Amino acid sequence: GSSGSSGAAKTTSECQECGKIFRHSSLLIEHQALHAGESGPSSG
Ligand SMILES: [Zn+2]
Repeated sequence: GSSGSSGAAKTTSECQECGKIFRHSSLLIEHQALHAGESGPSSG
């Protein structure tokens, strides 16, 4: 549960929607697409 929300002590392309770290943005770009559909938990 929201464990280690940092990665490897360095700015990475981690999905803030779920929390999946991706080497290069690209990887995350294709991953995010999967999300496109459901409604995210509006936090504010
Ligand atoms: Zn995601």
